[PDB]
Amino acid sequence: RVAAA
Amino acid sequence: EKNNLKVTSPDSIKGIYECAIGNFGGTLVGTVVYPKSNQKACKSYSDFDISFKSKPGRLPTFVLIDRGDCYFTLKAWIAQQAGAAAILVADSKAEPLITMDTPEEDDYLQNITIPSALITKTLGDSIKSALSGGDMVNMKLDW
Repeated sequence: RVAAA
Repeated sequence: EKNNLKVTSPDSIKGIYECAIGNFGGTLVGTVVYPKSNQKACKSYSDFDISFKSKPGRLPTFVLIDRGDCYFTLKAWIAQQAGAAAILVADSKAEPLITMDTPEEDDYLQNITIPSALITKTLGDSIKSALSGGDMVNMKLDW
């Protein structure tokens, strides 16, 4: 799980 | 991925908790502060005249910041400018931890220095509840 915001 | 942080005080919530370090040294002990305003750290804290600089001889400030409205790296950059020694981003929903990533868009990214970590909403609410009760929340980062 990867996110910028 | 996942790492560790240790709430050292107060006894009510002290212990070891999972966390996810941002994708952008040594041991570090700080005290947690949840800002009155600008809780998502999407605008400069000097606009609110809010600083997290620690007085000489006192613990560095770990700023607790809510997730949302802006990039994680902007939150870390804005907290870093306000004098915070680390940033803890409380997830906006109860879910497994995620890895905060770089915006990709499409610097200041090369100028982010302070440690960054995403914690759960559960731990975020527990920290806020201890601070609201009047207790200082100390924490140890070993990354």
